[PDB]
Amino acid sequence: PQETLNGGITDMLTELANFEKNVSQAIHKYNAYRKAASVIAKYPHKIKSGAEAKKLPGVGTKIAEKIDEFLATGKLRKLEKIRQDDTSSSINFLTRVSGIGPSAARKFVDEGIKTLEDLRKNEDKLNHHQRIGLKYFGDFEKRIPREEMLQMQDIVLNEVKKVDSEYIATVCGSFRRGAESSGDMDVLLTHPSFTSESQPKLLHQVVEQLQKVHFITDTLSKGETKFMGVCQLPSKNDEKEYPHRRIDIRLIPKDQYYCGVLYFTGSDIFNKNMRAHALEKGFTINEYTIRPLGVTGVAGEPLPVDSEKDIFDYIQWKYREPKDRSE
DNA sequence: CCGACGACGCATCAGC
DNA sequence: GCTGATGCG
DNA sequence: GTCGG
Ligand code: NA
Ligand code: NA
Repeated sequence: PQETLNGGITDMLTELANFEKNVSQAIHKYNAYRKAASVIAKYPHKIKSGAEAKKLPGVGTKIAEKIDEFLATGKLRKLEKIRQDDTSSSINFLTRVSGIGPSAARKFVDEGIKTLEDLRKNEDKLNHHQRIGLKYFGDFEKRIPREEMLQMQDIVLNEVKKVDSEYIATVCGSFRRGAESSGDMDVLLTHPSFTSESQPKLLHQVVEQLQKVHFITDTLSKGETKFMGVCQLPSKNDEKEYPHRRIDIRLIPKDQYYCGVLYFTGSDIFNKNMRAHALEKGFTINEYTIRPLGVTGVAGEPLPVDSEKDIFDYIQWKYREPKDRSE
């Protein structure tokens, strides 16, 4: 549905969501508003009243009332007020820095630190993650065109294979589903020597190599199984440099790899459905394993999984291409 | 009425 | 110093 | 804030 249909309503609900998360620290209200915004955004009719919207799942009495106020007046008094509230709008803004969450944003604003300029003047008050989030503030808010994601994938797969040709690497997320753009890069990594029953350095050796070839530029966090950092494609001598991009790399045991690839490929709606179907078939699926459920509901040992298809076969579902996992 | 609403890796804090 | 809690994503 | 046991 065109954004002109209910974009006013959905924009209002998304703004209310952000204030719940970042200012009121009410995460379940943030998700309530997002859920409302999503079901309205997919509604293929320009809404005429709150009662109409309340028929939708996730829209209740309070949001119906707000929609009535918005349709009648073109705005929402409470949103107008918080928008111009210097403290609340500054707290909400600062959480756009990666590493600054609601608690840090509140603490900063409490001591007069309200803008990117104020953060730049107060480096010693920022931790390592927050300094990187500030350094790449604008780059991190840009989307990644699919052509750049392919070039990024070219580098990851080549360097991974270079370290050890027995590594297996898969770039998941919307990109694997075919998306024309991405917000970041999610790489899932495994190695036949790493199973749930049985090296460190498996992840470090890959991160190191990507740093040696100057693809990974910064690290946000790094442990034995999860890396979160920054990468950047090489710029042709003489062309504008590519923005810096967020990349995550996860090391997963081989016997849990394809469960992980399935989960992190998504979509979220699709996983909810598959997990719903799996239950009504006698199986429980999480990001790690698929396990059978006994007649009293006791989950048994995880079942062998050697491919994505294996998971579909267990639950009597035809294999769906990532391209067809929108829901 | 009133609890669920995602679990978890990593960085860093709070407490001992 | 070690252990658990909290923040963040 | 919404849903539902
Ligand atoms: Na409803
Ligand atoms: Na943030």
